[PDB]
Amino acid sequence: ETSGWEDALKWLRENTPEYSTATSWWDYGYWIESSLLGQRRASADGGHARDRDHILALFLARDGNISEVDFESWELNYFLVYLNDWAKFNAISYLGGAITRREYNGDESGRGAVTTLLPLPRYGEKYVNLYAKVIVDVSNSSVKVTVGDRECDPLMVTFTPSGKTIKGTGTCSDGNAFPYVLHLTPTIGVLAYYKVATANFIKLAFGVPASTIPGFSDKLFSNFEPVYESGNVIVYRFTPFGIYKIEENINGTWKQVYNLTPGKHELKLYISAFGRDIENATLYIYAINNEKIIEKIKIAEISHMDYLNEYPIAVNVTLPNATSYRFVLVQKGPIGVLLDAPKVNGEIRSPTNILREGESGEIELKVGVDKDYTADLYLRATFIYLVRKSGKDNEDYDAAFEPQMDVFFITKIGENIQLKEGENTVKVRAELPEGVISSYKDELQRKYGDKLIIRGIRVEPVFIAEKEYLMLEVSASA
Ligand SMILES: [Ca+2]
Ligand SMILES: [Cl-]
Repeated sequence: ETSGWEDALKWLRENTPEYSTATSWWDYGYWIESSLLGQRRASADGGHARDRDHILALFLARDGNISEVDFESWELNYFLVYLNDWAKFNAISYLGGAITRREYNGDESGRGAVTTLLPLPRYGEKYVNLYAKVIVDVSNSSVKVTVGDRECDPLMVTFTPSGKTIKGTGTCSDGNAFPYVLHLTPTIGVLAYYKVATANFIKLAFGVPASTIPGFSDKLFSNFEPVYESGNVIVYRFTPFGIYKIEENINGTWKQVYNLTPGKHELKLYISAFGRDIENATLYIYAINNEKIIEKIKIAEISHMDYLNEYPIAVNVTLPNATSYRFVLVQKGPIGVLLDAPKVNGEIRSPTNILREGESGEIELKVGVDKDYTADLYLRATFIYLVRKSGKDNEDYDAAFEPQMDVFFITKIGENIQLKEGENTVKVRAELPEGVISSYKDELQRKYGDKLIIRGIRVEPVFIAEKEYLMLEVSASA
């Protein structure tokens, strides 16, 4: 009765490191594996809690700059998008701050609600969502959309692979406004309210490069790589740093290549920085033979790169033989996966509020890692809160609540810790400055007044080491 969930999960356990981390909207991943099939491997296996629900939605429901959520700060490795989640997209869009309370579920007089997303499987020259009484007739190359009795005209219709784009009028024969966009693809079509027409979930789930920002869509598919799919579940491998385009100099002309051949090359690299800046990193190409690294070639050094304003990197490299090449970036990032409830002064605590403001104590942690790391250890705070961007107040149905995620390190309490592959134990003395939390919570209140709504304050322990990020792997060619 599974929608591919067991095939996908059961695939992850057999194809990813023992201490990987995955997420799914509303934790279907964890719930399927734990509650339905019985399982545990760490105090956590993915993201949880109502504050991540907000940030997960912010990513799924939005597009462009404001959707570049910092998944790396969660040491995220895999993302499982579930097609069926289209049915909940109204809530997802609401938590993600895309739509207002009214468009979410109507006002006091039951009017206004909208249908953010609606999938239209094919039928043959016709696309139709039986359950919603919607029919899309293209045959003749004009596109006729029937919604119930009415006849409605999109604000726009798109074809993919095609890329064609008819410009509708966004109105119904009812005379009413139909602010919807229709994306059509060989196997399915999707009708989407305008506020979520370019939604990343559409990009991941239904294969529609939907982006109101040039380049974004290419970059995003370099940060989220599909590695497996079953039914309505596609498992993507995240990476806050990837390469969406490799240009090679062929006769003083830059052309796009899709694999490299042994030998010297004059290249141009296009990196996508998803969620966080590139900070003092080193890039390498790893010649790979029989899935065996046979050489590590440093190719460049980026001191910094804006995550909302990348740029191409120039690089000349001589490459050995091997079957494939791996562009890797290495820089400071989070590592480790608590395997038990952290203890403080002997007692058990929450791995998300390890210490209270002002309180000090002896912290103990069982830490698992898939590689040998030398890391520092900090107490990092993470504020997740909403900021009402419309409406007279929080109850006004005009209200839409834009979710934010602020993360700052408070104090280093670890130092050159030699974490070795497998399980580890780390006892350390720590103290959380007096005021650090209330201080920030006051600065937020000062910036946003009543438009604010704290959803979750976290104070957790994080091991930061130099870690390798796989940006892209190409193949050796003739
Ligand atoms: Ca970016
Ligand atoms: Cl972080």
